[PDB]
Formats: sequence, structure tokens, C-alpha cells
Amino acid sequence: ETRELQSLAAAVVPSAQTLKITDFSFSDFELSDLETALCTIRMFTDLNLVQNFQMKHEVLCRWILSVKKNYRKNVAYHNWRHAFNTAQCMFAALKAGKIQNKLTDLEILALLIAALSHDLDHRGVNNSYIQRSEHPLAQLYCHSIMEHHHFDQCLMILNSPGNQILSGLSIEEYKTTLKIIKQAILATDLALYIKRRGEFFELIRKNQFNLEDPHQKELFLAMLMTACDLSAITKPWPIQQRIAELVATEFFDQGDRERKELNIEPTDLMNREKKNKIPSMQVGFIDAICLQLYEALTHVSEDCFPLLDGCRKNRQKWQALAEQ
Ligand SMILES: COc1ccc(CNc2nc(N3CCC[C@H]3CO)ncc2C(=O)NCc2ncccn2)cc1Cl
Ligand SMILES: [Mg+2]
Ligand SMILES: [Zn+2]
Repeated sequence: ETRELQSLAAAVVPSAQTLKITDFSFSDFELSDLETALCTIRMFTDLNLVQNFQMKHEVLCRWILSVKKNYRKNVAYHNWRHAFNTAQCMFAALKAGKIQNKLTDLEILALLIAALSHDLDHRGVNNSYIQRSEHPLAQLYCHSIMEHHHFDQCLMILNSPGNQILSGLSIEEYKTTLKIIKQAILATDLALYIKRRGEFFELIRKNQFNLEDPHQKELFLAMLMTACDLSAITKPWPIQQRIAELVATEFFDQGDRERKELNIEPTDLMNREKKNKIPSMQVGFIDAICLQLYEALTHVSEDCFPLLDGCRKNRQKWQALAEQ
């Protein structure tokens, strides 16, 4: 195909150990785009997906480049690097967290594709903005608007000539995998996490959680998607500090759009005037959204404790910054 493909396809794919992708503390900051593509190949390979599903090397490389291409390079946070890191956290939870022992390769295939694809064509604004602005997508979908679009994009790329990494699946495996992918991408709508997490937390608290139950299995994969999606909140403080810059940039850029295009005053979360409140806001988000999730996940796998540990340490640093 293109020069990028040729370079990628011919490149040696270093080991997962070399690439550090099993570390919960992994950072992509020193990596070129090409190296993030090699990391992604390594993820598919070491989860046995390439071999078990008979993926051709050129097809996987083209698919990865198609996915990366369909994230926007002018969206500060929801871009290819966020999707790549989400997939890397999924790899680490599966390997270092040993969750791969409890899932089938078909489930893992869907999870990894969904992690990589779950914010495709994100435009730097949230569902509330899409609805309030009367964006065309808001006429197509009533809820989880962007996430429905992310899945549409995901399926378009999976079906593109030369990109069909699922061609080796039988029709029944293909249908099941697409449905898991769709659920997994829709799960990254924080609104759906908030609606469904109470059931997960109570099953865990009562020690009634049963991964053999298909409903609880689907619930767990949704919680795991959220855990990977939010995982910047667990990173070592140098990383977290930098990711926070991007989140704030994207939030405040939406606030500017709401002022200029919708003539409304943005909430504090998206109001650049309130930037000195980011520490207290990070603490609020950790308490409200993050801690119980990483706490619950460790009841599923004790080896996922580094995520919870990392979350607690960032809350300590953010609370110290809030106290000024
Ligand atoms: C202005 O700048 C910020 C303002 C707030 C925060 C903390 N709040 C979030 N932080 C993240 N991110 C993603 C990566 C880790 C973390 C950044 O550390 N994402 C989403 C939110 C968030 O509040 N969403 C709205 C919402 N909350 C609860 C229920 C429904 N809706 C961080 C920054 Cl930077
Ligand atoms: Mg999203
Ligand atoms: Zn995301």
C-alpha cells in the first residue's frame, strides 16, 4: 500500500518485555507513532490472536494504521494515543492481571479491538454538546450518541478491503464477536457505567459475582472497558500530570465552543477561568467514579491491585494540590 504500511509491515516487532507493554505503569510519551503500531501488533500476537484467528501480517498492519488514521490529530485527549493506552491497559490487565485466564480468546479478541476502536472519530466534544448543538449524530442516536458512532466507525474499518482481521472467524464466531465489540464500545459511555455499576459492586460486595453467568460476564466486560478507558487516573504521577493537561485542554476547548457557538456559559469543568480548581475536580472524579471501580476489580483479580494503588497515590497528590 502506502509507504507507512510498507515500513510497518517489514519492521521487526520487539518482544512485549522490550516494549514494556505488560507494565501497568506503561507510558507512551517517548514512543513514535510507528512504535505504538508495533506495540499494538505485539498485543495481538502475545494474546495469541494472530495465530488462533489466522490473521495475515499485512492485514493486521493495515487495520492498525486504518484505526490510527481515523482518530483526529487535533483533539487533545480523545485521539489515537488514548485508544492505544486503553488497549495497552487491557493487555496489562489480561497478562499482568491474569484476567486472560478467565476469558476466551474470542472474548479477548473483541475486547482488544473494542479498546483500540472505542473513541474512533472523536471530535473533542461530549454527548451533551452533540445533543445541545443539534449535531447530525444526535438525530441518529438517542443515547450514547458518540459511542454508537465509534462502533459505526469500528465496523466500517473492520469491513474495509485489506483490513479484515476477522475474516478467519466462522459466521457464528463473527456475529458473537461483533456483538461483544458493540457492547464493549457502548460501555465506555460513562453514563452507562454509572447506571450499571451498582449491580456489579453489590455482587462483588456479597461475593455473589459469578463470571460463568452470561449476564454477569457482559457486566464485567463493561466494567473492564471502563477501567481501561479511565486508566490514566492510575498512572505514575509524572504521566497523570501530563494526561491531565490534555483532558483540561479538550474540556476547556469545548467550553470555548459552547460560548462562541451556543452562547451559553460552560460548567466549571469546561471553564478555563476555573483551572485552579482542577486538583479538587480530580479528587472529586476519583472518589465519585474511579476508586470503587478499581477496588471492585481487585476482588476479581488481586493482581490488578497496581491500578487501585496508582489511583490512591494520585488522589493523595491531587488532594495535596487542592489544599494548595
Ligand atoms: C478541566 O480539567 C479537568 C477537569 C476535571 C477533571 C476530573 N474529571 C474527569 N477526568 C477525566 N480524566 C480521563 C483520564 C483521567 C482523568 C484526568 O485526570 N475524565 C472525565 C472527567 C469528568 O469529570 N467527566 C465528567 C463526569 N463525571 C462524572 C459523571 C459524569 N460525568 C480533570 C481535568 Cl484535567
Ligand atoms: Mg469515549
Ligand atoms: Zn475513551
